[PDB]
This record gives sequence, C-alpha cells and structure tokens, in this order.
Amino acid sequence: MIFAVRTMVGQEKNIAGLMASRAEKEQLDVYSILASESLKGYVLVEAETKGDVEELIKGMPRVRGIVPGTIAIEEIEPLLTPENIEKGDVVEIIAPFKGERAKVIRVDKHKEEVTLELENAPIPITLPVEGVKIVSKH
Amino acid sequence: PRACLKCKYLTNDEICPICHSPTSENWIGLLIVINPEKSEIAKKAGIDIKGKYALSVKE
Ligand SMILES: [Zn+2]
Repeated sequence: MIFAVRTMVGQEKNIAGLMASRAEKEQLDVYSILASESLKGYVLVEAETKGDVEELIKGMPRVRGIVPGTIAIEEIEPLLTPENIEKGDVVEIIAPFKGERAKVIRVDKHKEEVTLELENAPIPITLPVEGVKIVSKH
Repeated sequence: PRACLKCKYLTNDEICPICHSPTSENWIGLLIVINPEKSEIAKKAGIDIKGKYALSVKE
C-alpha cells in the first residue's frame, strides 16, 4: 500500500524531510518515505491510508498532489537493493569505446573505477564500474 | 548529512553512530524510515533502526 506524491522536481528530498517531521509531530501513520535520484518529481510515501497522505501533504509547499492508485513493494525493490568484478575478468564497455571487449587489470573499490586492457589494437582505459558489464569471469 | 559507508545511515559525524564506520559525503538517494516494525520497504531493505538512510554511497 505504497503511495506516490507529485512534487516539484529537485525538491523531493526537501519535502520528504518535512513529511517525516509533520508525520511524527501529528502522529500520522506514515511508515517510510523514499526519494530516489532516478524518480525525479516523485516522493514515494508508505502509509496506512490515502487520507494519511492527504493530511500529510495538506498545505505542503512545492507538492502538486497525490497520484491515483498505489504502487506495490514489488515495483520499488530495484531502487531498494543496489559491481563485484575481479582482476582478470573480461568485460564489455557499455558507455567512446561502446561495444568493446576488454580484460580487467586493476579494480578500484574506492573511486569505484576499473582499469581495462582492451582486446583491440594500445593503452589502459579506466572507467567507473557503472560503465561496464561482465562477459567472462576469471 | 554524510552517509555511513557500511549501513548508509545519515549523520554529520565522521564515524557512524550505529556502528563506528567511516561516513562519506558522496551519497545519493534517500530512505526515511519512520517505523521499522510496520514498514514493508524497511523490511525489504533490511533496516532495523528508524532514521534517514542514503540509497547509494561512495567515498
Ligand atoms: Zn553505519
């Protein structure tokens, strides 16, 4: 029974913060609130009833109203459970060298980068891990 | 604030209150858990403790 609130874009986190506050102060049965970078314009609010949310957002600034229907906890699960490469793994670059296969040579667990020895043609390329998908594993 | 590298808990301190683990500023997204007992989202994510949480964190 998770709801979806249409806000101003870029104010999702701001509004979530105040939603949390009003709900504790006013004792409304709001259980979690979710603001994902990928879900701009929307703050997901988990609540007992729609009325709670209508009472929550009543006179909220930069809030444009509640979207009809609920969203299930099936559909939110991708956003709530976001690598693990090893030196020697072969990968394909998915984002200047798109479609190019390459062996991994240095894995940066800190900067979350990966250093790649292309199969084609001459120098090591380093990429965020985001920009590469594993193809073979050794 | 900042976000713990381990558990994603949001704080201003350089070490996390929940477990004394290092916190970073480079955190993205936000999950506010008002009630852990009654949140199916918090169940799924696996948050025991009420509080604000980042969704992703890096150094
Ligand atoms: Zn922590």
